Amino acid sequence: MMGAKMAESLRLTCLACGQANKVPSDRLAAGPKCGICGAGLITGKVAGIDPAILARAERDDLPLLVDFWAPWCGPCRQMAPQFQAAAATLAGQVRLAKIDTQAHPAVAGRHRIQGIPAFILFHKGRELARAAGARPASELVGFVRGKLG
Amino acid sequence: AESLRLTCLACGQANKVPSDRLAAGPKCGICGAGLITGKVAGIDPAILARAERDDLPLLVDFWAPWCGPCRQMAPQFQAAAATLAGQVRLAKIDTQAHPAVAGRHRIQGIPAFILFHKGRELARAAGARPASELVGFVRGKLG
Ligand SMILES: [Zn+2]
Ligand SMILES: [Zn+2]
Ligand SMILES: [Zn+2]
Repeated sequence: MMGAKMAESLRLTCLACGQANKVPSDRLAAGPKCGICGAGLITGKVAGIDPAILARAERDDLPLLVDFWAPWCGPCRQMAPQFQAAAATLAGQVRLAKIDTQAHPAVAGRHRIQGIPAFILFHKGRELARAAGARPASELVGFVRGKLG
Repeated sequence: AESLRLTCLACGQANKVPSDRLAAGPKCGICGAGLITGKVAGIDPAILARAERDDLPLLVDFWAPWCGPCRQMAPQFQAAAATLAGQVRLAKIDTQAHPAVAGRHRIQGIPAFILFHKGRELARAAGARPASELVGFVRGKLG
């Protein structure tokens, strides 16, 4: 009879292979890696993900912010570097990902995507908020932090 | 609120868990397996022997893959496990793979369910049923 391990952890989907991983709440800054494919789970970077990974990632214990974008759209192209800067800023608090709605045509209907770039904030399988239209990194960070508060 | 002895259904190790934190995803301090998963663990006779004695009720599906009603019952037993998460832990044991366990539990027909708590048999049922019915039965035996 020994004590059980009671340290809180967060369910994170690996954005590279889709594996459900558990990360100690105190190791968010330790560069944890997926136990299956080795990909960093909290990189502060933007992963381009597919519809299967997206459906899994929406259910995570750490908030997920997704840029629904398409390369033919000028504002989406301009937004890409802004979204990368937001990711660096939000590293450890929110994970950022993007999904090309031209490459993956069924995702738009599933999330009632309207104008693009569209940003949806997910947490534990719920959509917390959304915004659409290109904007500076800091404005998006502010919007996100406001919704998490 | 009290502390509960739970058998790790993976490693067999006796773990102590506060009763108020059963939803906190406690892990076996040896092997690291989640102790309260809300899922069905396929266990062996050694682990079963220990887990019968736990402070949280344990419901065991005695099954075999050759049995059509058992195959049908499997996803119903998984549904029951989700519903009962934190109240009752669910496990199954393959009586074909482990051919002595059924005799040792006076099991005839399968699927058969035995509800254990602190080394006592609380209840027994035999034959496939919907998840809602099994959950209802088990909850009734616990109050
Ligand atoms: Zn991975
Ligand atoms: Zn263990
Ligand atoms: Zn027994």
